[PDB]
Amino acid sequence: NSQPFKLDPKSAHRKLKVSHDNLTVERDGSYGVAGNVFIDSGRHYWEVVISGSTWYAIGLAYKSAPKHEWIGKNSASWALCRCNNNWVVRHNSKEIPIEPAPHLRRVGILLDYDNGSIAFYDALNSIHLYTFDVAFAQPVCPTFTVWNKCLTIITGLPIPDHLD
Repeated sequence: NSQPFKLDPKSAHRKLKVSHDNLTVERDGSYGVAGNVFIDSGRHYWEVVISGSTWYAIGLAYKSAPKHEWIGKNSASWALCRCNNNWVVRHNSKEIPIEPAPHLRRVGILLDYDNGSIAFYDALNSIHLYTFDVAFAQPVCPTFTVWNKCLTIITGLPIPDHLD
């Protein structure tokens, strides 16, 4: 098992609604919420289910990233971003295009903190999307930004064999 965590409803933008169980975040502009964990070792896998949201960003941030600055427009933030029909990854304000299978519904995030990688997957189809190589300077927390509809996180997952 990798690090189990929930959304921290205290980290959540006033324009977001975090659910009772702290696993879904909905919109009622960097509308964001963090995982309630800082990771500074090991390998960790979690997924996000996307219920038809056309504007969102899923990723990781140093503590030094200010609240709701989590869409990869600084040096402390890495994010997979849907921008309507356009999917990019963003770190340090660099927008790097990716080409997912249409109707990307379930996204895998594999953080290898020790070896210094953030890998994004189409978890449903077992397609690698992009890997960030990082020499992590600080602990990182998962981050979720959503502009419409909702996201659901699944955490504490084994590192799957159905990916590579």
